[PDB]
Amino acid sequence: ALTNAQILAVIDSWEETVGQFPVITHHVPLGGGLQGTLHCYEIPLAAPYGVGFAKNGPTRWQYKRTINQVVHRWGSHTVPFLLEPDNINGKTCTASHLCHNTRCHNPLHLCWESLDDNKGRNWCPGPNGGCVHAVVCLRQGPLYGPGATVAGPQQRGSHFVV
Amino acid sequence: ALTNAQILAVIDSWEETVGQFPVITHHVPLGGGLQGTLHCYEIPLAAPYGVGFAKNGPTRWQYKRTINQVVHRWGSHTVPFLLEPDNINGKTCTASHLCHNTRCHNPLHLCWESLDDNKGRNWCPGPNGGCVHAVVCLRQGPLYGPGATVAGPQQRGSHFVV
DNA sequence: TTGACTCTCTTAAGAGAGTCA
DNA sequence: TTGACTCTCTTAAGAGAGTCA
Ligand code: NA
Ligand code: NA
Ligand SMILES: [Zn+2]
Ligand SMILES: [Zn+2]
Ligand SMILES: [Zn+2]
Ligand SMILES: [Zn+2]
Repeated sequence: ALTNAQILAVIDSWEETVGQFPVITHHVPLGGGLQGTLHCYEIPLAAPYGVGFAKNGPTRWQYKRTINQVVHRWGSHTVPFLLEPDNINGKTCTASHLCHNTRCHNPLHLCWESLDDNKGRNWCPGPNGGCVHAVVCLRQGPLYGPGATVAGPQQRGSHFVV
Repeated sequence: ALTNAQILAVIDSWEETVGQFPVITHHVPLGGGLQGTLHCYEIPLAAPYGVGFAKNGPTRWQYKRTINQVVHRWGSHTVPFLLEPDNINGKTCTASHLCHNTRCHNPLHLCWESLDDNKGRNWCPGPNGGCVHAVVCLRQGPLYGPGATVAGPQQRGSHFVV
């Protein structure tokens, strides 16, 4: 198995490569009607992506390194967290985009949490709109708002009470 | 079936049957430290479920009626909304449990909205904690809270900015 | 050892349809 | 006609692994 020193070297090589990804400035809602700026380090749309990187799905990538003749491969956003626990409360930890930008690999835009916690950030009001996440959101979730409900609760007769 | 009269008759028979489901009182967080009470009309755990109802998955059911000598069948929570548009902004409309209780078939606890709006209610602070849903939530979402994030955003070197 | 492709799987909110009796 | 089972699919946040040169 890899030593913790070998893992750190993988993280370091990953950071050096992602650091050369195009850095894109995005203006984003923070909640409370305020706007902020995030700087995303975006993997390219098509090959080549960068040393060690390959696309396994439309918006999925993996990072691969060969150490002492053994090929090791990780989800491309999981590498910052290789020295962290991989589960919590019986749930698998997942890479969670605080910037909600899947191509971004900026580790300052990622956290490591259950898939439920991950998903829920899509609807968060944001760091200036009432976010209660202990690891605070960087922006208002893209799906926050009143929604677009087509039909509300209703009955034709009188069989029901709320 | 095809005619509006036939659809109204389906809705009316569905309501009469669901109206005979056991009524279970559930005390629920509303947000803001307040508590409320909902009356869920719960489909039984095992057969028989009620006239027209059958279980197609651990927590999935369907409602079936014979009209024009043919069998018509729907997801068991979709029946209240058979006269509504079945899509919005090009997204499929789905039955959304405001009570977050899958066995409940109380139409006063259901709305009809995109799967994204549906999911997002799991994290809503609730009607007394800041819900902004235009069709208002009945309770705080079961997954609302600080989360259990294992690791936050971090870098080893100096390649990244937020 | 490396790049650029290929394939299927997980989760938890939701669906459609077939086989029998 | 009605009941009680069986199966796979959709979505959008996420994953693991094989083949070839
Ligand atoms: Na996410
Ligand atoms: Na729901
Ligand atoms: Zn980013
Ligand atoms: Zn948040
Ligand atoms: Zn209910
Ligand atoms: Zn709400």
